[PDB]
Amino acid sequence: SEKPYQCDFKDCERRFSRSDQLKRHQRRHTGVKPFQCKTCQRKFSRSDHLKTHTRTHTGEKPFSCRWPSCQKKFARSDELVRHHNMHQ
DNA sequence: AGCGTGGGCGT
DNA sequence: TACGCCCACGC
Ligand SMILES: [Zn+2]
Ligand SMILES: [Zn+2]
Ligand SMILES: [Zn+2]
Repeated sequence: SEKPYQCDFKDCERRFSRSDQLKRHQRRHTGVKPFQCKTCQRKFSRSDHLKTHTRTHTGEKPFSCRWPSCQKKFARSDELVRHHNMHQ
């Protein structure tokens, strides 16, 4: 695995396989937040994170617990992972 | 718990 | 370039 896209910001040595991945990373250095919620006007570094953020406004929870008799559901897959882990 | 926000990665 | 995921830490 070769990673030709290197970060040159001070004290950073991160490198990446893709240019969009590098550019995404560099936003953590610059504080740039190109993506704005049209509901609450909060701004975000990443479009995918804006997308899941917007679910906060609708209560959309596409990830349902599969445990018998459990009615819990979640906005994000990782919430469901943590929840299923908890059921054990 | 709910979700911000890095990491990774596919298409 | 765009769109979209899963992983998983931390508050
Ligand atoms: Zn960097
Ligand atoms: Zn919002
Ligand atoms: Zn459950």
